[PDB]
Parts: sequence; structure tokens; C-alpha cells
Amino acid sequence: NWFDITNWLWYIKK
Amino acid sequence: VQLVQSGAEVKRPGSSVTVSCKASGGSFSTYALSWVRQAPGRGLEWMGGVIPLLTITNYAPRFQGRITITADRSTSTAYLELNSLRPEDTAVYYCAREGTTGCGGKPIGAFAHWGQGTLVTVSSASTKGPSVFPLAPSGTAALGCLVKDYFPEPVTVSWNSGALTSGVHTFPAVLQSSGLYSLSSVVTVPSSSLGTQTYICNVNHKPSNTKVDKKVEP
Amino acid sequence: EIVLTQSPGTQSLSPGERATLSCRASQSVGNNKLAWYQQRPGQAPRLLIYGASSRPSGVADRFSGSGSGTDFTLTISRLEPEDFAVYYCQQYGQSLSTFGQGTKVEVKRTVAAPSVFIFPPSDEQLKSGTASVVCLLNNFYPREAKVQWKVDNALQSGNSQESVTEQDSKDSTYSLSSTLTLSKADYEKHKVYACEVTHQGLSSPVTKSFNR
Ligand SMILES: [Cl-]
Ligand SMILES: [N+]
Repeated sequence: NWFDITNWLWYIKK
Repeated sequence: VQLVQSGAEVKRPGSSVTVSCKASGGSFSTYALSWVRQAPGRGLEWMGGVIPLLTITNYAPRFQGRITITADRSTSTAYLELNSLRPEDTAVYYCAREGTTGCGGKPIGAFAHWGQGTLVTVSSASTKGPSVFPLAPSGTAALGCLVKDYFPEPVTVSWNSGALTSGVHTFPAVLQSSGLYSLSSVVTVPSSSLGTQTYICNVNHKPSNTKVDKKVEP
Repeated sequence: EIVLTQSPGTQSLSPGERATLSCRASQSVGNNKLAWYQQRPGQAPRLLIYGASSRPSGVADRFSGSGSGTDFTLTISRLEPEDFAVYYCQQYGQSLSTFGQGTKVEVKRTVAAPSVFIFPPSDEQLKSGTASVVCLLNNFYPREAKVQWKVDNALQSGNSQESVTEQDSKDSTYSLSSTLTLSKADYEKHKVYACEVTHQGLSSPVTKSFNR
């Protein structure tokens, strides 16, 4: 799901 | 987060349109930006989106082969390109950015932030100012103005320079077989006022600089 | 592709009443990624609910979302005047996001028959080679109405267009304008110009007419 990618990006960038 | 889109566009059939969306506030690169359109009188349709940092696009199958969505990190601007335009592509195009939850910037996927929309009109018509004709009145009388054969949208109409709003109905334009628009504006008033009171319809079509103050009398 | 069904497409309710709006999905929505938006005429959509039941901080707590799988509901606990608008559901549980076709929540009021007016073409327009005849159907409820143009009692087709106003914010009525367009030459071939109106508030059709 493309709509989940920015959540992962957010999580890994913390 | 504020999203500001480029202005209304008239495009010929078979041409390509580019619409821009500039974001100010928050972060741009790490949040999903989508384009959604709405044809006149119809529903919202999701067209596609982009995640700028990763350059990952995602297009609705219906538009795959006709759309390009790009993002410019230097200007926090996203672009929609739609090719091979047809009359059916006439619509308001909105940019929409996903929201966040909490104070940490966690994204929510759903579209919290919307641009003001861009009307793209797909037409072969040329700019044309309307003719303004009275709809003369015959306890209650109706009178109005017919604003005929203009392009493109929009036209605004007031009565008595905004002093008269009670009982006024300004109707949506119709698109005629010429590809020109027509609209009507009416007002109901006491029959007894037709002798005493003046009724003037103020028509404004900015693209043609047509500004008519039409006195409607019995 | 997930098809979202919003049925009914219109709900006529009174201020203060509860509203429940249905969104049914053709397939299970991934991780209940279901959003609701409000849209008022001339405005961009506004997010009310995301993730089926989450409400953004700014949004009135009279809005709530529920459901999961294929079966979602937006609840408005008590309708305020500003809540009469269109509501769209959206799934984003797979890369192809879709919307429902929308449900319009409109103000229920008493049946009101249209007041019907017919306007001949202006002398000014007739100078120009075209004749537009206008029929106004004023302040009626509900929205469903039919206009038929007759010229010397011949039913017209393909030479008229109409449009309808948004529901009036004060009296909850609709109005409709229809234009019949002819060449001046064709307009001068006929005597009787009539618009015939059908509406729930009328026990039989109303005709307004003039003789050229
Ligand atoms: Cl709200
Ligand atoms: N392509």
C-alpha cells in the first residue's frame, strides 16, 4: 500500500 | 500547512495541462501529495499522488499513461500534467496533502490539507462577453436578467449594487451547443413596488471586461 | 478496484436530528483506512474522520465514525445548520484510493408547489436574430420537478436547458430556470409558447403561456 510508505519513512527518520 | 494552486486554465482538446501546488508550512519532502478532481455536479475522483523524497508516484489505473505527477523540493511545489485532454476532463483539480496526528508529525494518509482548486475548462471556444437581456415583470412579481453567450466562466450578478438580496436567485450556467455559457438571475418583489422602485442587474464578466448595469422595467 | 457505495445518495433531515450515513465496500478495506469528508457548494472538501473512527482535533465531536471490513458509518449526533452538505467516504487501504459518490444531507421541510413564471424574449434580443423564452419555477420543495416546453402544443426536444439553485439557506426551497432557444425566424412561425410544470405539490400540471 503506497498510502503506508510515509508512515514508515516517518518511523525510520526519528 | 497551506496549499496554493495556479489559476484557472482554458485548454484546447488534445492539449496538455500543467497545474501547480505550492506548499508553505510544515515539511514537503516526506508527506504524500495527491491530486483529486471533481467534474461539474459530480463526485471526487482520486487521480494519483507522489512522495517527493523517494520520487515514488502512484497513479489510478484510469489515468496511467495520461498523467505525470512531479515534485520540486527546492520550491515545495508539486505539478500535475494531464495529456490528450477531452471535454470530459473539464473539472476542478485539487491538490491534497495527507494530515498528521500528535505533535511528532506522524502521517495519517487521509487528506487533511486541500488547495483552493484549479478549474480547467477543455474547449475550442474563444473569450466572448455576454449579451444581457431583461426578463421584464408581467401580490408578487418576478423579473430578472438573461446573461447569454459568454466564455469562459465565471459571471457574477448582483441586484441594485448588492442592496437587493432577498428573493434573488442566480442560477448555475448551462453550456450551450455553441460551447458558450448562459445564465439567468431573477428576483421576486411586491407587485406594488414596480411603480416606485428601480431594479438593476449588475453583470460582471471579467475575462471580456463586460460590466453591464441593466435596468429591468415593466 | 474497491467500489464504495453510499446509499441513500440524499437524506432529508431536520436541524437537531441524528444522521447515520452508510459506506459499504465491495471488498474488505485494508487496516480500516476509511476517511470521511464534508463538502459545501463552492468549497474544497474537509476531512472529518480518518482510520474509520479517528477525528482530527479541529473537527466537531458531534461527528463520529465507526465500522470495519466492508461496513462503515458516519454519525452526526445532532444536525447544526452548517452540517447540511455533501459527505464523501474514501478508502486508502490499497494503492488505488477510491471515493464513494457522496451523500447530500439536505433540510426537510413541508411540500411547496413552485410559483411558475414565463418570460417572452426581449425586443432587444429579437433585434439580434435569436429568441430565448425563460420559465422560472420559484421556491419549491422537494427538489424533483419537471418542465416541458410546448410550442403551438408541440412538445419540444433538444432546444432547452435548465439549472437548479442550491437549497435556500433561509426557507429550504429550490428554484429552477429553463431556457427555450430558437432562431427569430423559427420563433415567428408559431403563436403559443407554453411551459408545463409537474411537481409533488401540484395535483395536476401547471401551464404558463403567452401568444407571440
Ligand atoms: Cl467540524
Ligand atoms: N506512458
